[PDB]
Amino acid sequence: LSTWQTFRRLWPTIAPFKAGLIVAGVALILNAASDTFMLSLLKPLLDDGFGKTDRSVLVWMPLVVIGLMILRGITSYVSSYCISWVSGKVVMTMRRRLFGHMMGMPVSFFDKQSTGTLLSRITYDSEQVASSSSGALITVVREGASIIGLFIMMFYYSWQLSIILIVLAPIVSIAIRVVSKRFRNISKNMQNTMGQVTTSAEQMLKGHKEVLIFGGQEVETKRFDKVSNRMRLQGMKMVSASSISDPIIQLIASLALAFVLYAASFPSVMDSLTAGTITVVFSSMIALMRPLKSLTNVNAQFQRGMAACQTLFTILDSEQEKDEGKRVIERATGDVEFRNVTFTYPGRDVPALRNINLKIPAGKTVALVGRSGSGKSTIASLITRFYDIDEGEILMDGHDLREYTLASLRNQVALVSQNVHLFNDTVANNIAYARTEQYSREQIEEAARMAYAMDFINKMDNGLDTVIGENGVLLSGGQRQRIAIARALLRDSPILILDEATSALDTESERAIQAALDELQKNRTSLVIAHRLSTIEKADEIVVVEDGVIVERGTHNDLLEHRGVYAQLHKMQ
Amino acid sequence: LSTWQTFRRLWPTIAPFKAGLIVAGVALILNAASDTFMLSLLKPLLDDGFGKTDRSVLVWMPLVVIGLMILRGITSYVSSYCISWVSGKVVMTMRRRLFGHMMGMPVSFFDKQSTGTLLSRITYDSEQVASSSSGALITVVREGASIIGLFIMMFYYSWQLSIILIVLAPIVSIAIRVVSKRFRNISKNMQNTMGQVTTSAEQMLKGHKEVLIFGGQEVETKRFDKVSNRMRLQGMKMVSASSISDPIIQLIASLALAFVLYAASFPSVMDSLTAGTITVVFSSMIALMRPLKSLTNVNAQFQRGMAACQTLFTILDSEQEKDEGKRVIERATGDVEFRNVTFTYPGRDVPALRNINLKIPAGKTVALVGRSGSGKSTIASLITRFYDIDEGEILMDGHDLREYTLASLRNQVALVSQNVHLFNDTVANNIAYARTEQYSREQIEEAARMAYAMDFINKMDNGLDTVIGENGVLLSGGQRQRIAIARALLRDSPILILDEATSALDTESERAIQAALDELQKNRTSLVIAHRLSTIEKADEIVVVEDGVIVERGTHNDLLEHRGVYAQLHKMQ
Repeated sequence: LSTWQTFRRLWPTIAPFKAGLIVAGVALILNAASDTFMLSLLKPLLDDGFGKTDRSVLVWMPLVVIGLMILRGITSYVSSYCISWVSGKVVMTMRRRLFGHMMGMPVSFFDKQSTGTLLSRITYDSEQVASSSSGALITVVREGASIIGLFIMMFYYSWQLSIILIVLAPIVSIAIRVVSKRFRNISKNMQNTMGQVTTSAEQMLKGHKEVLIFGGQEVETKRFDKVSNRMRLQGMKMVSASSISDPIIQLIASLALAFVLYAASFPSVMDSLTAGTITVVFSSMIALMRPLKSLTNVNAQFQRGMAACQTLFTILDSEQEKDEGKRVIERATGDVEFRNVTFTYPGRDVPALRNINLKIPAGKTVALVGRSGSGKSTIASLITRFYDIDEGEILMDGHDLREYTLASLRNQVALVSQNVHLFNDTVANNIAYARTEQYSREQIEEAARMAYAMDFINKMDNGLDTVIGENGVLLSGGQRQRIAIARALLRDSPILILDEATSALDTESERAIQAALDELQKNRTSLVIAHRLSTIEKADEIVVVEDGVIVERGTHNDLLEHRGVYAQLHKMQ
Repeated sequence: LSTWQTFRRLWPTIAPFKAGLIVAGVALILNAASDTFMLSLLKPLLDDGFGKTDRSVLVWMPLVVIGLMILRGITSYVSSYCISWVSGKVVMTMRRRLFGHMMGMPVSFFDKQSTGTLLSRITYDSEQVASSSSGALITVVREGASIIGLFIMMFYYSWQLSIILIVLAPIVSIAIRVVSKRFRNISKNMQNTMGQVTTSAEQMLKGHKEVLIFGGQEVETKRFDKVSNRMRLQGMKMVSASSISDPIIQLIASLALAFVLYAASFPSVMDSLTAGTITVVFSSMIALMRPLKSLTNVNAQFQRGMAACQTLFTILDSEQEKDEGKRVIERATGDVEFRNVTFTYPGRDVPALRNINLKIPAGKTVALVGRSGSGKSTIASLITRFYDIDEGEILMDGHDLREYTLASLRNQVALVSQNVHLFNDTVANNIAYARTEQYSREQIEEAARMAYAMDFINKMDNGLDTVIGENGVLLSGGQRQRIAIARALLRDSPILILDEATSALDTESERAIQAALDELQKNRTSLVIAHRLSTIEKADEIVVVEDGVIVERGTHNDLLEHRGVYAQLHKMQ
């Protein structure tokens, strides 16, 4: 199939490191030739060694054995290390490409499955692919070289008994196969019948409810007696089938061996045959069995690994973010407006946003009121263009976002929330993340102090250079709120979205973040996903979206006079 | 431990068939002696055979091989068949005892575990126990006899190189173990560190939502670059560790072999050493490895099987139905009375029935109305005594049922419902089930005809002798209603419990079952779990039980005048 073409597809990666593969191949060939020579070592030990007197063969053969193990160990280590080096480099390159492509695919991808299996894809799948390919190569080369060496050793050493074996070993195998298959079929038949009787016993048990109420407990025992007798008979037949199977293979193999001996008995091949020369020949037919099985399984292993590589490449090539816009926006000082916006969340046939009309005035803040799942976060998601709207237009400065570059637009929006991501880095490199080459330490410290986020930083191990993260020094919810506020204030994002916390923190923590938000952070065009009524009451406009449709719009007092859904919810609050 | 005492507890079962075990043991010993002799066959083949000329050794040795393998096949078949016979008989006896005890446990037990796992207990567990014990015996005897034979062969054949081996081999095994363990420890350490770096990558993936909105996608790539480099280095170290463990083991074994050869080199043991006598000695140390591993695994396999036997015996001995009553009731012609009856269904903390009071007049029927889960079937269950009441008294003829024998009491109750159990037997042996020695065929046919259940019986293959069941000729719901009605009418049970169907069948089937029920069946003290308002309207008393309490008592018209819950349900119906 095309599984062997997967090697050609991977070749542009493995080929640059060909030396690390040539060394491994040479080492494996040397290993095979160090094992074949060991097998050939037997004949001098018997014919010219142990026989007659110890004519220095017995004092020199162990030295050869020791040297040959030294060679085998060295070559095995060299081959394994080189194979590991090339596999590690291939895995590293493939992981790099996969990740670089992976952090450019639309958020939707990461919603289809959780991040847990993505780490599996980028960690275990590449290791599996490289391990399977390396195993295929290290098996084919080594076992093929060993088989060739063993066959050469056979033919050189009294080929008369070798040419027989190669014409006799297969046919016996075929015969063996036949017998096994036949008897296997018999077993299958019995299994089917067994199932029936088993079901009968099961029915018996379900009769309990109806055997106690009548005068049972005796006829039931007799019927189970019959069923158990039948079960025992069937088990006996199965065991008899297996135990008449096995000795047939044994006898066929031993008959083959007897025929080999009888053929060697004739006075035509004995002349080139001695006591020691056989011990290398028959031992070859003993050591040859395993390489053949490895060669048979090498194709299955290769196919499995390289078919995993199929999905690993399928993830590698796909569609990415449609950054088909071309205009570049700096310092958005216009109006964010929703006009007949209809959107269906991926995975949800029922639309989540329907003809949503919403204007966010410049310099003013709006509070978006609604229940959980009402669609009051999908609006922000569309603002950041994590999902493209199905119908309508959303515009800032007067132009729809699908005609804007994704880098420029997203640089205009900064979100602060209770669930913010902290990269494993210094606190300063997290305040000015991705823009550390544009802002100085003084600006970072100014932002941190102005966002009321210095007291918890000046008390750290290294202050603003502490390595922070979730796999390191872990910060509290208020602390990460403050750090995100410092980041957003430093970046000076014209577009602001806010997800207010659903729970109140400590008095010191709440006092600070509240001061930051109100006095310092919120001075721009803000869209607040409000949860506290105090925040709602201090907003220039209130919008109450309801499961896809906004019901009422206005100020807090105006909506209270309206006596709508907002008034009822505020009464609840 | 006591796992070896499990054999003593099972001995009263296996011991009666000792001959089937003695034959198996003798056959296994003969198999071991046919393998040891086959190994000892090598020396004449090399020394006195293949060497010099073929002095009739080469034409007689294959005959010995053929005869020995014929003996091996015969003895293997005999041993396996005898072991299978004794195992099958033990399994049959244990299954019989288990089932006979199992049909005596109160319904409760059968509610704790579904009927699926009970069939597993009575089918697969006993086979597992017998298979494990038989494997333990067939391994210990055979492999121990083989080991003894091989050691005798070693000591007889040039003991000088045998006494060495049984000294060097063990110490080499210890040394090998040491090395492996040490390097294994190293691997473990790396794994821990590996985990950390893996989590880092996973963290980075979860940063997707926070990297697109800022000017990332570059520093992220650099961080993954560093992480991937560290991952590759750690994988390299792991492979290096494993690839430095294999060669050392190999080298240690080869050094042991070289020391053996050097020791044999000295002119003190060579005199008894010949070319052919050595192949038999070293081949023994090759064939001896597998029996040792089998002996090591014997105890583990035995413990596993005989610990499964522990739970199989735990089920065998337990509590049964409390048939502590001694008085016998015939033809119950009194009243069924519930007085302050409070009962908690097993597995439910909240009580199922609470101070339930109820009178079932002699010769009259009562319709007990309620919703699903209201406890409208637990009352019938208590009447049948599938469960014992926690407090209160339920009595027929004037005496509580815990003062009555369970056989006599349950002969006074016959339940007809839509879900009735049909045993795999003749239709007549189901009409007069468990009482086929008391009623003739004429009575069975009379009951079947009188219950309007003959038209569907006269049209079967053999009429009233058809083998019916759910694993055979399957009957319809109305047909099984009719067959249960015929059974109850034949038994002439004074007390009736009727569970009316929740759905209407065909017009012919409904007409027959309804006629049977009303005209013929219901002429006794009846407790009806009514579902249709028509059946309720022709009842002498209506009871509405819900949530362990009775809403109202009275007749249909009286309850309608009461304007209670029954009136509302009748309006609903």
